[PDB]
Amino acid sequence: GSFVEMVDNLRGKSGQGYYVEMTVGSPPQTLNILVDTGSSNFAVGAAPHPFLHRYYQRQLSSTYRDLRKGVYVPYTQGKWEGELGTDLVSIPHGPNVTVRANIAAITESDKFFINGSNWEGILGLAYAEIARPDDSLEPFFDSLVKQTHVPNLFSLQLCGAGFPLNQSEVLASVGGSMIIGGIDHSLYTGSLWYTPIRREWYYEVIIVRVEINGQDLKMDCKEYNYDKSIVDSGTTNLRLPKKVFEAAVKSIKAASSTEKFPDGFWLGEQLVCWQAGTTPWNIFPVISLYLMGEVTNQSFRITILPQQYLRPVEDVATSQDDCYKFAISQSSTGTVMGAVIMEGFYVVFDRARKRIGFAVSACHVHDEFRTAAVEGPFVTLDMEDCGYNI
Ligand SMILES: CC1(C)NC(=N)N(Cc2cccc(Cl)c2)C1=O
Repeated sequence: GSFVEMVDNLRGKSGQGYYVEMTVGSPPQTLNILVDTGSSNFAVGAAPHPFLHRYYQRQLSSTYRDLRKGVYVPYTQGKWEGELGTDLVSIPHGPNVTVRANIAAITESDKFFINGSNWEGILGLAYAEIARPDDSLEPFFDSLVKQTHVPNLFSLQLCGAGFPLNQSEVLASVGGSMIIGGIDHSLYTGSLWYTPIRREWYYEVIIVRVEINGQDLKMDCKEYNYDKSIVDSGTTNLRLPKKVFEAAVKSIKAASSTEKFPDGFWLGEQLVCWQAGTTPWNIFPVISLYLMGEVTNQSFRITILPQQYLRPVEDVATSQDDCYKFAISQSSTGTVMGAVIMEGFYVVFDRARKRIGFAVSACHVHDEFRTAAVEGPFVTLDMEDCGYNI
């Protein structure tokens, strides 16, 4: 581990997001910022909100610059409106550099800020092609690389605790590491395997095969990437295209058939509980996603355990039972490898080589009989046909 200053700089959890501390303005104003590889805007609360105990105050920053331009960002359940400007930004537990970057000051929001999440802004780490209002608004990481010597690369280790964290425990618990400009070898075990970034906008990848406990899902590989497959720390669940979700849930139900679970559980809406310490991890199958490799006709696989796709949640009775929610959901926007999947691996976003690396996380939750895995190489043909074209 050569980046000790950035190791353990993250806090949070899959359900509410993982955040890193940042400072904006002069004198520096400290704010907790959600790490999101599924968006490209640096946006911070800039006006009083019932869920924010602090926000960016532009009138107190001598280095604030007004861009005189508004920005509207509508989501499926969320929405935030802001005013564009620039200011000096720093990451205390990151590279020792200060950069002038675009900042969307959020003045209006609907279902954006989460109560008790402890974050007041969002750091979009994806490419400018999806930046709002348009690709002319340079993303924070692009500004950082253009203004300093920081290598064009960042790596994320998101650490799920494996059990529910109460409001006090989640504030004192290390949620992971965001290494800016490098790779820290103490955050993973085994080898790093790289899959090509298919196109620079979202961090898009290509899945070429899916297995449930070693059993091939047998679907046309184009269905796994319809209409795209992305790595997104801003999304909690592993999201799969409707047809893939239906085939996967049917296979997972069949592998776990010794126990019957209510439809509400598979819909990811209701929790299931077991007497303390008796969660039957062994009846749930491991899930393997094969990704296109960097060598022609070569692929590799990442394997996650139910300890990754079953999300720990506190029982509505706060009892001593260990309870979880099924963290796999259907998508109408393609495959999304959310935080519950990223929690099993150390993920390297090598923007300089247009590739994403995967390695077993040193902090992934497992039991004494099974471990998450990243294995290769596998002979795979025509993987270029697995990609979806509108
Ligand atoms: C592409 C998709 C679904 N993934 C995201 N991380 N975001 C950004 C986002 C939206 C709503 C809430 C959050 Cl925390 C992040 C998106 O809109």
